[PDB]
Amino acid sequence: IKVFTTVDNINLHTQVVDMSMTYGQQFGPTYLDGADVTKIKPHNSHEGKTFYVLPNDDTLRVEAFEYYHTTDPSFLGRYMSALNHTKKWKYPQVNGLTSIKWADNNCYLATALLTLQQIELKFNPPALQDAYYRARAGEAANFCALILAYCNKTVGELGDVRETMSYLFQHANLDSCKRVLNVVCKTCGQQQTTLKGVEAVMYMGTLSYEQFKKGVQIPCTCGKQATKYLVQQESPFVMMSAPPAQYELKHGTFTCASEYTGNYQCGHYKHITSKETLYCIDGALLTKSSEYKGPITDVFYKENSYTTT
Amino acid sequence: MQIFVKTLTGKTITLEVEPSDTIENVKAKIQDKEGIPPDQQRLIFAGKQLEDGRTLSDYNIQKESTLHLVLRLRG
Ligand SMILES: [Zn+2]
Repeated sequence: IKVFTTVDNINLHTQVVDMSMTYGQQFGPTYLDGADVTKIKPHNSHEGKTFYVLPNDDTLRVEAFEYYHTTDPSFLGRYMSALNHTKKWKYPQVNGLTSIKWADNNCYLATALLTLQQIELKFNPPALQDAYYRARAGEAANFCALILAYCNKTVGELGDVRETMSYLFQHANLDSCKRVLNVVCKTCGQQQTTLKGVEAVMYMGTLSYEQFKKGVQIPCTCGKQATKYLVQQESPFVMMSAPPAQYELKHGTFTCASEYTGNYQCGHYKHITSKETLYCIDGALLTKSSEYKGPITDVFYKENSYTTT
Repeated sequence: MQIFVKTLTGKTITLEVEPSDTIENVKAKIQDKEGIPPDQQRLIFAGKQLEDGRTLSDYNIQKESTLHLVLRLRG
């Protein structure tokens, strides 16, 4: 029979497979839209379908690198294994954003996706561009499976939003992003630091962007207490993170935020978005309020250019 | 050289390190002194996350510097 093999679902390679032998005997590990077909023999119904295989020659290796920007040998098996589950999730539109109904501990992925849909970000790998476009259109199975694969997280595993965003930012073009900080010690003087890319958009220790602009107290190695403050920011967003703590979200002062209810061992994420009012998205669920107080872990802010006075 | 690590509970730990030590070895020493597994540890310096492959010298960590130890979330 005639079948097609692929690594990118764009460039197809015609193969003739013997229906008396398994796919595994002919191609190595083989997937049909996420389903493991290694141990299955070709069915009549398979004729003309596209199958994913592993990158087992130089041509496929090049195609895979150009599409995914990874050479992890296990990346495609992990992607397919994720997709086999994520294709069965539901992706309702909630307040105009693609969310994910609860399944398989996917609250962190739902929050990540909701956040991504509210900040200006361009992916570098074609795979992420394409899947994100479809996910925004409401078909997010491929996007979520790619997120899982890139982050080396299996379906069902407890996830952290901050870590996931860090990983995703690694695969985004944020190089132009720049952050200049100053640390002032009354004994030692002033020290500027410049950060580029991911380190320019992420901070762990306070949720408040305003406080970071005004100054946070940190130890100096001389033993005094120095003040660290933000001198300059060039980025389309910033992410301020801290261990989950009760925090009031005020309409109009932030883009979106993550809420974590639970503990270090066990917990749940919700998403808060600042629109005409504050909306709390919990998978398929949506509520609204004029104010917000809860255990916030991550806050996202709009940015373009900031220079300290 | 010595460094300090401030925990979520506010406890300050003292570690004997070298600038050539990787972050993985720092997490190993933290596990030796506290039991917190290296998989759960996330080390922060002046608000930036430190990655396991790089060394203390790569992040410009001098003597008596203070890191913060936070934990990964399980959402
Ligand atoms: Zn000083």
